[PDB]
Amino acid sequence: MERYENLFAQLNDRREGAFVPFVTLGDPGIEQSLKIIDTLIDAGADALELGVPFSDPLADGPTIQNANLRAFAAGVTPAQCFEMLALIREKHPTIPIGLLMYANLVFNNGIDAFYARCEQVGVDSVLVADVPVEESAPFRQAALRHNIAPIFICPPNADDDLLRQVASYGRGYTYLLSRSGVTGAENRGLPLHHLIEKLKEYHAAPALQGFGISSPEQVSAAVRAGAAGAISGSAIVKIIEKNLASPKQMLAELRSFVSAMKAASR
Amino acid sequence: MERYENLFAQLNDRREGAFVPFVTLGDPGIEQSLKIIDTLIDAGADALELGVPFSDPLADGPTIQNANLRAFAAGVTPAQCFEMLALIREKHPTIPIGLLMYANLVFNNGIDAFYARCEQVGVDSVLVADVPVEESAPFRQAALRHNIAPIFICPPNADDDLLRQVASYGRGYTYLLSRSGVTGAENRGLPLHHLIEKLKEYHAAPALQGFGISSPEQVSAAVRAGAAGAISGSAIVKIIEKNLASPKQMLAELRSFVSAMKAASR
Amino acid sequence: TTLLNPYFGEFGGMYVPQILMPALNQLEEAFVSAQKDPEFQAQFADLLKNYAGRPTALTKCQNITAGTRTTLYLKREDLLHGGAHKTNQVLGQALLAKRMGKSEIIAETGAGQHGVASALASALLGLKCRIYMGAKDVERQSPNVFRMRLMGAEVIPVHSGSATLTDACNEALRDWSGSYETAHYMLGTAAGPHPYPTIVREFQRMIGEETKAQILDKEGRLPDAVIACVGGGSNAIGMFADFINDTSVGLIGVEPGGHGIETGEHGAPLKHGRVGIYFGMKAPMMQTADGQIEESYSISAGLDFPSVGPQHAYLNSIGRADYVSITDDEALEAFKTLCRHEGIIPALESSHALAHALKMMREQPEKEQLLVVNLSGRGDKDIFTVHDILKARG
Amino acid sequence: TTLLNPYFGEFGGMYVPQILMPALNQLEEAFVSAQKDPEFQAQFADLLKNYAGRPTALTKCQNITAGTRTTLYLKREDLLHGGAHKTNQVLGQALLAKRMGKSEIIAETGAGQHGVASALASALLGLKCRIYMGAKDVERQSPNVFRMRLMGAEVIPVHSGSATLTDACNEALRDWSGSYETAHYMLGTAAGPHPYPTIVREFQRMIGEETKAQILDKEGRLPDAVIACVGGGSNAIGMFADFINDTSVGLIGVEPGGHGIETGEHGAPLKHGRVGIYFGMKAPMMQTADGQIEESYSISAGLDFPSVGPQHAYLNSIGRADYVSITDDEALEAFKTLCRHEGIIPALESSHALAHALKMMREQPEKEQLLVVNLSGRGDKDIFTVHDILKARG
Ligand SMILES: O=P(O)(O)OCCNS(=O)(=O)c1ccc(OC(F)(F)F)cc1
Ligand SMILES: O=P(O)(O)OCCNS(=O)(=O)c1ccc(OC(F)(F)F)cc1
Ligand SMILES: C=C(/N=C/c1c(COP(=O)(O)O)cnc(C)c1O)C(=O)O
Ligand SMILES: C=C(/N=C/c1c(COP(=O)(O)O)cnc(C)c1O)C(=O)O
Ligand SMILES: [Cl-]
Ligand SMILES: [Cl-]
Ligand SMILES: [Cl-]
Ligand SMILES: [Cl-]
Ligand SMILES: [Cl-]
Ligand SMILES: [Cl-]
Ligand SMILES: [Cl-]
Ligand SMILES: [Cl-]
Ligand SMILES: [Cl-]
Ligand SMILES: [Cl-]
Ligand SMILES: [Cl-]
Ligand SMILES: [Cl-]
Ligand SMILES: [Cl-]
Ligand SMILES: [Cl-]
Ligand SMILES: [Cl-]
Ligand SMILES: [Cl-]
Ligand SMILES: [Cs+]
Ligand SMILES: [Cs+]
Ligand SMILES: [Cs+]
Ligand SMILES: [Cs+]
Ligand SMILES: [Cs+]
Repeated sequence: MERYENLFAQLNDRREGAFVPFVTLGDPGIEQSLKIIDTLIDAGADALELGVPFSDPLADGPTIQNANLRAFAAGVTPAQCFEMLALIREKHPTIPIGLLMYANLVFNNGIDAFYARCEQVGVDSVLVADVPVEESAPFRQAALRHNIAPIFICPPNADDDLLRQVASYGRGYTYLLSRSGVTGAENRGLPLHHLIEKLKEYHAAPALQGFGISSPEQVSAAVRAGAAGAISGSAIVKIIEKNLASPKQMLAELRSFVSAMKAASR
Repeated sequence: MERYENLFAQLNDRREGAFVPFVTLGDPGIEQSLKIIDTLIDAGADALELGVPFSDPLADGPTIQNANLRAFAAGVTPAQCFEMLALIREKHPTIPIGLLMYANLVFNNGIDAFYARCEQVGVDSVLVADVPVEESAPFRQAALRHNIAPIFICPPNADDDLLRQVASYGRGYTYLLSRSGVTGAENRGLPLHHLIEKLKEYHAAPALQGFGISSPEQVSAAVRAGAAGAISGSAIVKIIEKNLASPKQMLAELRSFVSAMKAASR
Repeated sequence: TTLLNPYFGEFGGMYVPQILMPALNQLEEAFVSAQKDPEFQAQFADLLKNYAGRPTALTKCQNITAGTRTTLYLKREDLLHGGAHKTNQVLGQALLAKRMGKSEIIAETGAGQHGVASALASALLGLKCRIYMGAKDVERQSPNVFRMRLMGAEVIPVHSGSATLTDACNEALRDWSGSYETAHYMLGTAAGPHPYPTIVREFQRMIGEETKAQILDKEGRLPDAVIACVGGGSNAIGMFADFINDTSVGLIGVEPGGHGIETGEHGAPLKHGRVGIYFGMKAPMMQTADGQIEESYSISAGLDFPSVGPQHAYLNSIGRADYVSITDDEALEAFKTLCRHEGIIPALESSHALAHALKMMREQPEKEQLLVVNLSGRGDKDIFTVHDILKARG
Repeated sequence: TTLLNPYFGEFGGMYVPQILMPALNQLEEAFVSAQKDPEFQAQFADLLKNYAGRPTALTKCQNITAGTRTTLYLKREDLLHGGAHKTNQVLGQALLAKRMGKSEIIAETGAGQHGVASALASALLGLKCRIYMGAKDVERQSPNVFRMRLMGAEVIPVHSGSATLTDACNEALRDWSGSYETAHYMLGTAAGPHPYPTIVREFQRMIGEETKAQILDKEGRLPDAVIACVGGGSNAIGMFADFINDTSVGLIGVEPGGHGIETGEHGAPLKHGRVGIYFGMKAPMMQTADGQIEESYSISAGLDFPSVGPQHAYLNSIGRADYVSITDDEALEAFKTLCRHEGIIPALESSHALAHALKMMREQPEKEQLLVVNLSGRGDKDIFTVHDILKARG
């Protein structure tokens, strides 16, 4: 988790937020995926959120469902994702790496064993989309034992008890949910300034906004509101989808978009 | 009715039974029908049983159903049947003519009016297929008022009360049912000698056997059993059906069959 | 002679070939004896309750009568096993066939519900069953053909005539006239020769009996009117019978109006035909001027019959029951309305009765009235028919 | 936190995105309060009796158990309005949605019976309803698609994944996760996140309660075993629940064996899968070695689901209930047998439970046993499917 702290302490000394892209690992193939991710970082990604292909991504809209399906068509499995992750870490020693997991992939071969493997490959945090704070105990405990930040969602319908649990249990960064629904660039995000303040009051981990971020305006808005950054998964995967037969122009279109996005955070 | 009595009193003085053919009136057209009937009489018919086309001949199998349909296709109506009947009577002053009716055609414009018209054209008897002796009162009364013999069915399942009512109420001839079922040459007819004797005991009108008579052997059998004769409707209509496009060979095939049938009764 | 009167005033009788009179007298005697046999009644009651599911619900529609002073209840014969009221009397007639010692069953069917009921009852009670169905009705009611076939019954498509109910009826009787020592003809409606009209009414009267008991319990008074569709007349006489001596209760029978009475394409001989003799009874008939039985027409196969049971002709003649007609289009709108606003998919037959109760409500919406509609069956068999119509409109 | 325990031993829980936890807690509170509200229970009872037709018959089969010491009764949920047991709990959940102030309904469906039930209940109670159905199931259960459409519901075919039940379930929850302030997700089985497993069991327990009362009245003793098919588990837990503390009564759940367990094409995760976390619950799952949820298979759309409700996993784990499987071919033979020898056309789902009771009888025909089969629905929706199979054989 110590990579996130190091990041935020240097982002703030430079008066900017973080721009964290999301992609599916192995979308549309293992080796094009890696060059997507290297291109996101060189274009200016401050950290990464990385999804492992899952058979039923119930928090994800069609864009990322299709990302998942593309990786399955590529034959991409969890075990191959973890070899990918090791190569990304070995290339990028300071970039924080978070995983977007679904509970079954974490529980499949043992909760502790999953987090043991994350630590082995250099992952910094894990967000498990279908595990609320109420069912989080074994996930958060295994994460902390292997030095992995457990990422908790602060939703827009958060009451006060939620804020204070998220604040105490979370490490790395607090996930600021933009809206209800599933992932998608289609549905754009209610203003979230108030939750941000309460989170700071209770020593929460720093806050990134996600779900629906698609344009540079959205990104500057969130850092304007005192949040630490923004996450964009779709509108990034759609660039991937757009250019399935155009790998070269895929990466250039990505690079363009990213510090187009990153600059908005300065 | 006095034509039947005159007949049987001369058939018996010549030691033979009666051969009574049935056809539908106007099958397959008005004017071919008349030459069928003239050909039946010249071939040796002792009397005629004549059906009036009806929309639902529920005592008739497919042969005679198709006869009915052929007459409807010819546009043959009851009113045209009665003009046919008048021409047959005006050609054949001593041949007894019986009609096979269904109740609705008799009841349609008045029961008495129906029998009044039968008398006007020279009909000698009326059998109403779907009227049992239990519902026969108005039919038998109208028949007797216009000098028409009401024909009653003596069935093979006849108990004694039936025999004595049929015997008292009937005129002209008593109808000896061969079997259960509907009309057809397909189903051949239990021996009926016993019912014949009881009918004679109670002064019934003389007995003709019908339903299923198709071959000369069947005809001689019935007169052998002390009955007065036999009726054949189908195996006669099928000769009509067989030669729809062959009117000339229709009549020759009929003439052949008939006193082939009539001879069997001598 | 007979044990019971075969006529309702001038209508009814036994107009069958002489060959079938012993069969009718036998059935009449078996019925009279069974109605006195507490052991036959217990067995009948057992099947109705534990097998068919009686008593059926009486459902109060709250949404469709909103903004009016009409309270409308539906007698839920659609919930009976088999999907319609036909099942009730088939259990009774199956017990009678067994009481007589018979082993085969013949039946006719149009909407296929009576065929389905005859087939299920024969399968339960160990009888061999054969059903005649008009080839047109094979088509428009095709869910029921294979139901019948699945249950071990032989199904015989009828291409004669209009290829509809009346043509099935003719083949049924033709067949019985040569099978009756072993087969019992399980006639499906309150029509035909005596004793069928009487038997079918007594084996359906639990419709009206339960409705009476249920409305008194729920509303504390009899209904102002009970309303039923009228094919041959079984569900309506089953609903009416127990109310006939309650002279405040209106009895309303609904004939199919088809495309409109004025078109001649309808199934309303009671009001628009003329008395004739056919199918073993003297009753109103649709017929030509010279006495040929005419073809009827309804969107609903189960009402597409050109006569009516003789007890309905008699109740009409003395003024005790009133008969009206409802066109295809009216019956379709009533079907849609019940689906969308009560979540019940009714038979197109029953929809005719619903449609008239809705007319009674809509025409006079400030009139206070308590109405019961005999919901004679469910409309699963009709959804394809209705689909193809609604899609050809929108 | 919660008012009620979300787990049955190790199985169950609330594995949904954080965004949906207020919705689940709200529903749980509404349920707990309603179960204490005699006015909500009276309204529920009113709908069940007068609208759906409860209590359902308990039918004794005499023909199919001949020559054996088995007495077999069928709990006739096939006679319920809508044609299956699904209708019971949908009336309760519709009342809960209204208690909460909700105005829209979301539901998932495979055999289309739950979709039909959700659509009819929404039409009766004034809710706007949308149903997700797998495009494969659109096809094999097509009578129910238009029933739904006729009743004012929006039907959404699901081409994702296997295009079967589980794919409908995923779209349902995705949708609820962005509609829940106004829509109530009317989950159709005893699975999913807490409180659904508890609510669905309590809103179906009248199956077992009536069966208990009826067998005691007819036989003077409890059954030796009650037998039900197990998709998600609603009809079987509804049958089981009132017997769980009667330890002499066997509780037998029947998973679909599909083409044979050894083929991998089945729907039996309880016995042949492995515990996983999916669809908001920790429960037996069919899954790959590396944790991908596998596709299930059954001839019956209503059983074609790759998990099972958590209470069944728990009853199995402690030995209180036993679970077995029945293949397509076995379920087909049981369907035919009931049609031809009892005149009841059962759902292919329920036929799995029938098939196991017939096996219990046939394997040990001199064993004295009193069995009840939960006849969860009628098979009208299955007759075309069954036709095409039987015709491809003979
Ligand atoms: O840009 P979008 O619309 O695609 O949204 C960003 C999604 N990428 S992600 O890994 O942060 C992400 C974050 C949380 C998720 O589920 C949860 F909120 F329930 F926890 C799912 C995916
Ligand atoms: O030779 P077949 O088989 O065609 O039988 C002769 C039929 N011709 S008929 O007019 O005598 C005839 C006689 C009686 C009928 O019905 C009744 F018996 F119920 F009264 C019907 C037709
Ligand atoms: C004619 C048929 N149906 C009759 C029917 C009728 C008309 O038959 P009765 O008039 O005898 O009730 C009304 N409602 C339903 C659901 C029906 O199925 C038949 O199933 O053969
Ligand atoms: C999945 C569905 N059917 C379920 C079903 C089932 C299996 O569902 P449960 O295990 O929840 O009872 C059993 N019997 C019948 C008649 C059913 O319709 C559905 O209608 O969507
Ligand atoms: Cl960077
Ligand atoms: Cl913290
Ligand atoms: Cl001559
Ligand atoms: Cl005489
Ligand atoms: Cl009398
Ligand atoms: Cl009279
Ligand atoms: Cl009685
Ligand atoms: Cl016979
Ligand atoms: Cl009383
Ligand atoms: Cl359809
Ligand atoms: Cl608790
Ligand atoms: Cl636990
Ligand atoms: Cl309670
Ligand atoms: Cl929402
Ligand atoms: Cl009790
Ligand atoms: Cl079919
Ligand atoms: Cs009931
Ligand atoms: Cs009202
Ligand atoms: Cs009619
Ligand atoms: Cs037995
Ligand atoms: Cs299952």
